[PDB]
Amino acid sequence: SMEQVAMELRLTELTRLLRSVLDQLQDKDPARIFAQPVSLKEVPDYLDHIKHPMDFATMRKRLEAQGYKNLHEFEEDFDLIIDNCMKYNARDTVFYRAAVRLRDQGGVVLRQARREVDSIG
Ligand code: NA
Repeated sequence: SMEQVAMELRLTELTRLLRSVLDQLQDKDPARIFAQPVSLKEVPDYLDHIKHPMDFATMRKRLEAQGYKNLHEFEEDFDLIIDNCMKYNARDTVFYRAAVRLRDQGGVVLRQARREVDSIG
């Protein structure tokens, strides 16, 4: 149906916007602390601590399968990246501090992305 097609064109345009949002968010992580999943080989206890791991590569895989239906879903995953890190790592660490910075800087990007997703529909 043409209705189905038009919904698919909306999903695709959301996907394009979310890709640019994701690149912008990831530039706020020049150290690449959040680039890849935490390794269970190097933090073998990780999953006793953190129930839903997230990272930018996993977000990117989901994005390219057009797996985000809206901005809310994408933001939930970005938030898990931050929130996971701030629980596992202590306040005095380079990891926790990189999370705080990503959060603060990412908040600006997401503020306007929310207006672009509303605005362009
Ligand atoms: Na903690």
